Amino acid sequence: ADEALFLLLHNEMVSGQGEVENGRCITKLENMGFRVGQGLIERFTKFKDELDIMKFICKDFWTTVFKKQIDNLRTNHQGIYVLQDNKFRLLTASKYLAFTCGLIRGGLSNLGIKSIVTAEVSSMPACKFQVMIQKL
Amino acid sequence: SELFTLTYGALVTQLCKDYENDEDVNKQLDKMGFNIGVRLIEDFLARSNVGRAHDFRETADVIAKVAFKMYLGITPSITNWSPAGDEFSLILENNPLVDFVELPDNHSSLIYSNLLCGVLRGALEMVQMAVEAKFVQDTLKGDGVTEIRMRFIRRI
Ligand SMILES: CCCCCCCCCCCCCCCC(=O)O
Repeated sequence: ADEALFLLLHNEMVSGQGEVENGRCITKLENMGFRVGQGLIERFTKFKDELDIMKFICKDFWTTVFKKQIDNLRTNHQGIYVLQDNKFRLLTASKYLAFTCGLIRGGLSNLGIKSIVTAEVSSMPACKFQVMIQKL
Repeated sequence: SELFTLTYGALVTQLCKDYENDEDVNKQLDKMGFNIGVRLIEDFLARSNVGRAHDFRETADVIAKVAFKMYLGITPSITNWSPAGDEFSLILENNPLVDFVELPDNHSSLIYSNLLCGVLRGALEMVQMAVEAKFVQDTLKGDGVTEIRMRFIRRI
């Protein structure tokens, strides 16, 4: 499937209530992303380190989805990572990052890591995804 | 692309949770497809030099041989032309967007790839053709082939 189809579908999903319903929508976007992230690892990857797993997300995983690597990886060495993409493809605001938060969480989950993943537009079209690794 | 296939499968799964009945799922899939197709046509026309199709027969060829190839990497065969040239079928060897269905069946009325029918209608509306697209066979429904039947209704 040509890349245009995913880009159009994602855009159509994000555009189509009250704060509760809106919240439910975000959660649905993230959850769909989670399932897709899992299935991508399942197909792609048949990792002696957490740092290795994060490197893979930034390299192979981001390339599989967005055809480029993450621009910056930062850590506090206490379980938080920040992944920076200087030109997030699904932008060219918060709504547009939710599915990708799930992609990351689902990809990590299939590699044995539980995480909470959130994101912000740092400065359009740059975005930062925060990955908080969970002990359980 | 697994990416598109997996994303579309997740969508269908979520819609089925949202809606009590599959007819509402079908309607929503079609709507989303229509909206996608409206955008897809501008992508398609910018990427190919198809000329312009001066009938439904030439349009069929463009859809089957060029557009499906570009977006899905597949070439459906065109069959079953009405004598009046306003109806034809796209035949596929499986379901183009969905690989598997869950057993036991809880979604007999679900048209798994109904989004594709919306895409087709929406993209053709933008070239001034009112059409109808409809699955009349589906391998996922136990048919020998998958068949999308295309009808030309009016010029816009
Ligand atoms: C969800 C999968 C999308 C793939 C669908 C491929 C069909 C898209 C239709 C666009 C082709 C339109 C052809 C008519 C253009 C013309 O008259 O020159």
